[PDB]
Amino acid sequence: GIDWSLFPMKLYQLGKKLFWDPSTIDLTQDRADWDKLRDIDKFLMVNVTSKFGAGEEAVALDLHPLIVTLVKEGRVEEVMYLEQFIFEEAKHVEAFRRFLDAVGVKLTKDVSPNYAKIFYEELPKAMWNLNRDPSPENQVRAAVTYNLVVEGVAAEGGYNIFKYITRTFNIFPGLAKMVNYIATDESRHIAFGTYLIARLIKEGGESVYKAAMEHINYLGPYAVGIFSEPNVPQGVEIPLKLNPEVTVEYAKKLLNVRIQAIQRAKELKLEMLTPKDLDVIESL
Amino acid sequence: GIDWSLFPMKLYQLGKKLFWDPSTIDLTQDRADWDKLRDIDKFLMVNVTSKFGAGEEAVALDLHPLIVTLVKEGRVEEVMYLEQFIFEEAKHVEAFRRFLDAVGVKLTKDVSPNYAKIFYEELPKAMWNLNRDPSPENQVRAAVTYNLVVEGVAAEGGYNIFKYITRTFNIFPGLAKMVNYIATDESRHIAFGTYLIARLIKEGGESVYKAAMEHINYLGPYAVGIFSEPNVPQGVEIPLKLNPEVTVEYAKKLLNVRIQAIQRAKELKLEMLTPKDLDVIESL
Ligand SMILES: [Fe+3]
Ligand SMILES: [Fe+3]
Ligand SMILES: [Mn+3]
Ligand SMILES: [Mn+3]
Repeated sequence: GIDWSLFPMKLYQLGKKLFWDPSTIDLTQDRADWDKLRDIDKFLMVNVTSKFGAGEEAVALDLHPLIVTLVKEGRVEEVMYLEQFIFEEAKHVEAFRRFLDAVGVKLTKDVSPNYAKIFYEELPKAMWNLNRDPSPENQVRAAVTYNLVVEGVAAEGGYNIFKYITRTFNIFPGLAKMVNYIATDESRHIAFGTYLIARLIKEGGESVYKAAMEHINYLGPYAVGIFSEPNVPQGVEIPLKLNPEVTVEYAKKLLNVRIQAIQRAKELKLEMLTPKDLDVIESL
Repeated sequence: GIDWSLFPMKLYQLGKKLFWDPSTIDLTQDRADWDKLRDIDKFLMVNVTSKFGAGEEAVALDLHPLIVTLVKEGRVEEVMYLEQFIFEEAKHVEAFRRFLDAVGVKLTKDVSPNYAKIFYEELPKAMWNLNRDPSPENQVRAAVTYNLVVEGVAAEGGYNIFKYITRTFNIFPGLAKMVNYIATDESRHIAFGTYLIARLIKEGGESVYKAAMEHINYLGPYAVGIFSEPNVPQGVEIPLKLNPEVTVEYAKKLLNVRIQAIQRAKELKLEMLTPKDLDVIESL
């Protein structure tokens, strides 16, 4: 009794068409490119990649209450997509772990408080609050946290950091290929979160809409502050010629795009919804 | 810092080589074959397939505490394989759900007490006891339950039921293809459970070995009784010419094979371990 015309199933079949595996990606050149990086460049690299490895793992693990919530409500279509969502997240964890393994590399809170606030406090709190009370308001706060904030701002802003480094120095071709594939999966993740927040709001009314706008405003400063957390004492040089103002500015603009996506979710036609309507990448 | 020579990573790369997706399997003939079944045959079919759909979903969901336990212990290799394990389980849920959807079909406890004892009481109890106390004894009881019992006896005995029906009546070619692929994944699931029980016993001593033997003996009668639970009042005819004694006898023998696998796990060389040493299917 599956409705294949539902929007989650559209993204579900898309995730199957655009399937990839990080074990088929050669990291030989990436290992050679590791020697091209100075110590302050390697620190910046480990900083971001480990926050990706740990963040994607936090999402893959902390998303268990939402899936249990939806299966108790008998929403088989949305449960089937979250099962694809979770595996893709763990697939992203493998991708970053294979890169760290290839370069020979074997979360402080004290130097990264914004990152810890999101992934170690606010993400597990919003998710495991569903075990306490799976209300529509807690479900929209969960969706806002892991999807629009963790992925829509933190992950997407991280992608911008990787793309700048790979094109500026012509390094890490395997990682650049990984980020493209990861950003493709994440495109469907944002669309499902937009749809999910749309369904909760259209079924729960103004009470659900307020909870989404209050939660994303509350998380906003921490999500943007994630990109103001380089390594330790800075030093004289900026690693890998990054522009700190543009990195932070991009996240702020991402945050506003996610805020406006909640405002547009009130009046959104869910039945005629297609991935192209949510600007979803439909080709690898 | 991944050890690719470890036994979990061997099965991990095997799961990637032997990857399959149930959406590429044609069920057109299966829908036509549904009309070949009498009402008592359709009931038997829905009986087993829904217990598979619900059982595989119970395993995919209730396995969250074990993965959280292993990541807190820093066992990255075993966590990476459980991530493949969980997705394959949800992939099995999709396979059975696509078959039920193709045949147009849209767990009673009262008529299936043995099935409910395993999947609705003993499986969630052994798994969520890790959240209470992730001791080595609780970890081996968890492994015995979901792996050696749920998969080694219940799932494997279910496969025997499907294979008999498909070859006796020459029906359901899509389902027969699915069961072959599912039984291939499950081959690696049993090997990892054997390895995991072996590591816990060799690191925990006699206390862990006793917990594994006490738990599988306690679950044994319920696992075998699962195959003594046809539909409702039986009637005059046996559905699909099944032999009830041979179906039950096969499960009993499966149970003893799993018991002897725990006894052999005490003296098992884990470093030289290969999939062929655990009789793992290595080709599709
Ligand atoms: Fe994502
Ligand atoms: Fe299995
Ligand atoms: Mn991801
Ligand atoms: Mn399975």
